[PDB]
Amino acid sequence: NSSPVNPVVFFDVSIGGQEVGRMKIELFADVVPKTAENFRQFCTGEFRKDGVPIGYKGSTFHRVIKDFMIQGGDFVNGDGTGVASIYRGPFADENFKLRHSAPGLLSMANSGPSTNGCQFFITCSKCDWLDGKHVVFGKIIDGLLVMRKIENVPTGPNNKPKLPVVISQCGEM
Repeated sequence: NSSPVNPVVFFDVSIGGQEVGRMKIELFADVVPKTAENFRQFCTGEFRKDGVPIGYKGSTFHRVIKDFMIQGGDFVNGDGTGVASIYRGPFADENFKLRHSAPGLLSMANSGPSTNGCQFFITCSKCDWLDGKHVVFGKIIDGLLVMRKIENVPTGPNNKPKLPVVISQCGEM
């Protein structure tokens, strides 16, 4: 009841060059602080690597699979192969205390144990087969409808949206 509130960040989403609303995301600093902090810093747009700002502003959701998940966060290569973190390079899986038990959760994408970077996915549905494999670190607390809007975008090969689904702007609440 008197516990400090988790940090909250926002994503202003654009689909096909048209703004479609804001998603407010709570980051679980009280469960996975290191993972939450990595994400928070990339939302500010003020975090710098070698003097150059890196973050989610302008990044794409390169893969949208309705009834499953939406992946994005690759501000490095913009195609799902990019890796970066505030710790420089891939970082360890903090813990798997939280499960992919509902739609709207934020979880870290990876390419195996302890390969977390900047990429993440938002669950469109529960997906327990990812439990213990991906670190859950946040969830949409306002504007879940925007996630549903993204979910319905027409996709092409490998479920890449046919229209740009971008993080037009982001930052902290």
